[PDB]
Amino acid sequence: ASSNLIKQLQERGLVAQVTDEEALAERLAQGPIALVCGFDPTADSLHLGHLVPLLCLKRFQQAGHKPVALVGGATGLIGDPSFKAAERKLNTEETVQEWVDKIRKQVAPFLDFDCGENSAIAANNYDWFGNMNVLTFLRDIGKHFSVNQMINKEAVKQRLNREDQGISFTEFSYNLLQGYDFACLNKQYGVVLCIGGSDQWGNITSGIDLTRRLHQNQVFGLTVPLITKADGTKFGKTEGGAVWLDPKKTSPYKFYQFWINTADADVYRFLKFFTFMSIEEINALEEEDKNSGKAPRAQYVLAEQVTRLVHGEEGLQAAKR
Amino acid sequence: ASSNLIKQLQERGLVAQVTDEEALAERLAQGPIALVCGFDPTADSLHLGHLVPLLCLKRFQQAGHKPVALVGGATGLIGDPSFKAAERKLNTEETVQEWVDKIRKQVAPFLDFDCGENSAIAANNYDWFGNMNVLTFLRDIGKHFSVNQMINKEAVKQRLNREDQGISFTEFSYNLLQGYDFACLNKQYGVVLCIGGSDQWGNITSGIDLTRRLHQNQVFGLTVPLITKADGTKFGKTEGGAVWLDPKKTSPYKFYQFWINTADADVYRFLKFFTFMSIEEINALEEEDKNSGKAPRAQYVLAEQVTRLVHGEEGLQAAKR
Ligand SMILES: N[C@@H](Cc1ccc(O)cc1)C(=O)O
Ligand SMILES: N[C@@H](Cc1ccc(O)cc1)C(=O)O
Repeated sequence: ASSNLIKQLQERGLVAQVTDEEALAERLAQGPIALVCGFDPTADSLHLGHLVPLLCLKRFQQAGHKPVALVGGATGLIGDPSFKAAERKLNTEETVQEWVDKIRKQVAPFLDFDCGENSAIAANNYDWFGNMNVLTFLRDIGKHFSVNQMINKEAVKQRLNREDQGISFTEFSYNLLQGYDFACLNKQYGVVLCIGGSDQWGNITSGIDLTRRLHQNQVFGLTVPLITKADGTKFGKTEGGAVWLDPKKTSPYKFYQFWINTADADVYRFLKFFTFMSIEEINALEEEDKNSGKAPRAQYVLAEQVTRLVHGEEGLQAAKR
Repeated sequence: ASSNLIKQLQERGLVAQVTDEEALAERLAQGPIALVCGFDPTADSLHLGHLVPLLCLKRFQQAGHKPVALVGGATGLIGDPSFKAAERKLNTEETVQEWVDKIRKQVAPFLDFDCGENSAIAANNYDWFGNMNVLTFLRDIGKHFSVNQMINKEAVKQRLNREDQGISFTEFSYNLLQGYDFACLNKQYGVVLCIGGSDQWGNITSGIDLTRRLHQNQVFGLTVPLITKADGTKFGKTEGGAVWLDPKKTSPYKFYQFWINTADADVYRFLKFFTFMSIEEINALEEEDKNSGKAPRAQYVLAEQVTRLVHGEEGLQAAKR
């Protein structure tokens, strides 16, 4: 009884929030849809913080849907303030342009760009913002945004009720750029769903509302949960900084080691978030570790699964030498 | 004892607010400065609501300063929300472009464009916003604006504490456009003072702050009072709408009639706001009307003075036929 995709992702604990779940589930049953997940070039590589949303894009593709991997060539020149305590550093056009190509190439191996009509599409919002006049933006896009609504958006609320956290007009405008990305992708590729990290709810719903206002099309949003560790410490954060997906920044060996170090309380949940093993197999593995008087083998399984996903068979082998 | 320009305008009741009056008065004594007053093309003509600021630009020129008359080819495509209850209507590029030339030509006769180094300059902010990329605006200008500060700006405060008054991102951004106009004019023409209507304080101070942030130059602002009538009704507002400065919209005859109709309680104050008669002469005229047992002749004087200023000798003559 293949209940449905949203339900199956829910079992994995991968659905934080979703707009009109009933309507989305029916839409998904109608046929393959185009969906999008965006990634901003805040560095020359993505890191573990972007992995769950990325693999989730792959889960949709495996269910027959078409993933659009958007790299923020323009949004990365603005900076997303969503649930951020401080103003992000402004990078130069030259540097972000370079980071954009690096990230695009890093994302490609994760998706299938050669499987028929549901083949993946790489997008860059610099295509439409890169040369958009400011008056056009303020009028054609800005007229549809209520500042009253924008200021009580949870993602930036804390930055407004400050005494230690302010927000520039630059980052405050980010919500309109991402909102228009949704409308623009709906118009050109028929994208009707946008998924993203948990801090992306307000940016996504702005896109839903603007697509309705501009094109009169109903689209949807779904956010994945922010990954947490039972010990309350920050996931993907180590003494040496982030765990990068780039083998030249974080070696496959070090990556494999990061996963081996997973706590017992997190490992089964992590198997669900980061791998494609069935729920049935993960539960059986949990039971197996419970009844064996052996070291749990879940950490080894997780490390093996994610390392291969991220660095392929070659990376997995480099992890043992 | 030519005390000083700010003082003399104060005697006329023409100074609503001024930034660092002491510092401005000393700067004015140093020599002729370039100053600016802007006008947005919200119609194909200016009206009585723009007259006081316009003549004030002329008062500065007569004191030896250089007036820059800025017409908002770009700002008129956005709309100033300052102390406005509702969102302004968005006009098309074609229409505003046309209104811009009409207004520029209407303003010219009021200023001297042929008197040496203090000759007037006509400016249009469409020159710098017309083709400015949105990313450039948001980054190079937007980074210097605190949204926390923008939202408690008096000019838009009421639009935020609503239940009957909201504000679009479009009009909320207007403050940055006008603020940059000041910085841009300071950089190219050395403009160090901006004057404007009373509702312009926050737009002007944003320009002062941004000029400091961008060019590290100290500039000043001065607003003229919003004209009021003793009977509490709206000045420049009639049954037929606005009193236009365009003779084809409001005939010189009708214009002269508007002034003749001035109430006794307003006429002496209006002589100060709208004419170049000395304060001494206006006071003597008030005394004369007080002691004559004749109809006051102040209304006739006012009508004659302003009609000539706005429509010249030809207009004045057309007012008697
Ligand atoms: N704002 C998203 C990335 C993103 C960028 C542009 C988009 O259109 C969508 C998503 C993030 O910070 O993860
Ligand atoms: N905002 C002013 C007009 C103006 C426009 C642009 C400026 O740079 C300055 C002033 C008004 O509404 O009267």
